[PDB]
Amino acid sequence: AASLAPGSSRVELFKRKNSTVPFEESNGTIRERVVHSFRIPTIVNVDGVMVAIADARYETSFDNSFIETAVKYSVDDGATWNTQIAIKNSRASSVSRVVDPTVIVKGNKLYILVGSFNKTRNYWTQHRDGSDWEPLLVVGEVTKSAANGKTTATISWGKPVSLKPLFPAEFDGILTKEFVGGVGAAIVASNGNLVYPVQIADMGGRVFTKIMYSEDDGNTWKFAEGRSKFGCSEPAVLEWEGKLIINNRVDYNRRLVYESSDMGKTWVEALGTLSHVWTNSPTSNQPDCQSSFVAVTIEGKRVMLFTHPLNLKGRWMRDRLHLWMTDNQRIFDVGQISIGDENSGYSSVLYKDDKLYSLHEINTNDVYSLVFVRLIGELQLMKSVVRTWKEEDNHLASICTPVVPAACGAAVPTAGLVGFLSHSANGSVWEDVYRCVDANVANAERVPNGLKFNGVGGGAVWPVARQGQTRRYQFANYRFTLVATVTIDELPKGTSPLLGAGLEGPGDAKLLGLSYDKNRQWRPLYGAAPASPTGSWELHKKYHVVLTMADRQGSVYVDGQPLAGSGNTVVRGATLPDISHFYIGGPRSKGAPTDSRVTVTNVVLYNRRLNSSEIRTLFLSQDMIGTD
Repeated sequence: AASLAPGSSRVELFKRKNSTVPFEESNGTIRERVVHSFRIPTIVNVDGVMVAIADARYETSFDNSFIETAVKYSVDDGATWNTQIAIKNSRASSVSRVVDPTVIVKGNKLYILVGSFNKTRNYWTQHRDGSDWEPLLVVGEVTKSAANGKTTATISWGKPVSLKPLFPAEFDGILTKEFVGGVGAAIVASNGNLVYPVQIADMGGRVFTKIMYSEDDGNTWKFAEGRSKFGCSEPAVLEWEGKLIINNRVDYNRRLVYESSDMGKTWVEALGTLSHVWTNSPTSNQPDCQSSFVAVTIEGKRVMLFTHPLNLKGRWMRDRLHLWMTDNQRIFDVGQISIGDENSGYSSVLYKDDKLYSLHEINTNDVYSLVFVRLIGELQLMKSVVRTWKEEDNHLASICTPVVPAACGAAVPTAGLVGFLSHSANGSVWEDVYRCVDANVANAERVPNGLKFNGVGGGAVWPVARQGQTRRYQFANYRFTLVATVTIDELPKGTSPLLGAGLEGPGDAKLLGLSYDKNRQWRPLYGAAPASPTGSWELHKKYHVVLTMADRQGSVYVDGQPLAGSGNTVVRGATLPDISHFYIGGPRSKGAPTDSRVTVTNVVLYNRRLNSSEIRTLFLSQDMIGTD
């Protein structure tokens, strides 16, 4: 998709300088007050009622202006809305405010956490101290009933409650100052635990993330021990296969993502899955932006939805808002869910009653409306690819392999399976069997399950970092397993590459690789180390080949058995390498002319090191895993 998928559309639900909200005077009276901007959208579903939550920024769009939490709800799928003002500010100054609503749904309830300010004019993290501030919790109770054939719903907003006396004065010996929810929608954990991602600003003004979670339903709260690197802000959270996944906003760099198996107590970065995949702009050096992050079950499959402005225009413009789906392996772009080049911003997404929606910002001359969008196109597009994965997976999980001599032996494992170049191959493109990352081929000709490479400047360029702004195979730099079948057609002139991972920047350096020489021998390249000859292939014989990288250690495989110098290092120092792509054959443009005569079929890719028992299996099954 280039822009908002046809069959999908929107209305301005919170119109700048237009939509009054019921403002409540000091003395209880209610007055329809105009609102300059509305910002910070969050749309969730409570018991069949759609709840939309935003900052009502009365006077100006400035983060530090007169604000209160506004709520619009609907029992007819956004067909009509009720408008409330859910959280009042302290009314202490011209600038008193309640900001940054963060949301947890549980049954008929809403838990909203907002920072609360009295007098300060500047950004909260720059505050001399945390004296102006209070973190308020407020519980929204939704009641459903029915009139004369109409469904009616109302919503009590409870009294706010400062969480302040539970803010530890120091974190591991770092004096805390103030904290706020991470903005947008949060989650209920598996054990029915209330789980906020918070953002914490220390006395020094530096910024980092955490998990605040309650066991007893908002009642009391505890801060989990684990945290992020500084520079993380506006974190979003979703529970996934045991762990929490914390997707952070990171100003002027890429989006760090952490996994926590132990309910926040200790965090590890999702190097081999999602971390660093998303950033703030093409150049990664512009301010970031908020992102929604939630678990939905599409077609029966458990997946993850992410929203984020490509923000080309740079700085705080946040144009081109995209939607993404991932099942923690394949990351799929579902195109753009805003209109034209327009300036979007903060966003939220909702899949309820098998319809798909987003609430999100549109800004024009720093004036802000929330658009309400029906993504009916985006959804079928989604439901489609789910099936591909669903069935492409189920297809390989019910296949019969030869009883390893020690009716079927071992399963062909799909746990971690990411990429697949099999049959479907087109003009200059080896099509992804999972539809996420494509390949760009030269000098090819089709065979059952592959492509035969014949000519000058010809080979498959399966981009990894060379994907641009969104680095979907980033994970590779920490661990991966690349697989391929090969028939070798003609003896090389001297040496000519085949299967491996190329790096970025100067020259033409490689992480890991297996070239081949004119003596019928194997050329395992292990980083910049000399690839000394070994083994003996033969022209036109079918050959399985496996590349595993984990913990910087690498091995090459020719038919189950590893190659000379297996157990080598491929990167030095604590630095993560910058794998450009993967190479099938000999593609190039800078410098040397590669001319490779191989037939390469059924190329796999996992986000981890496949094991002894798995490598042995896949090796014996390479005709039972193809497609037509």
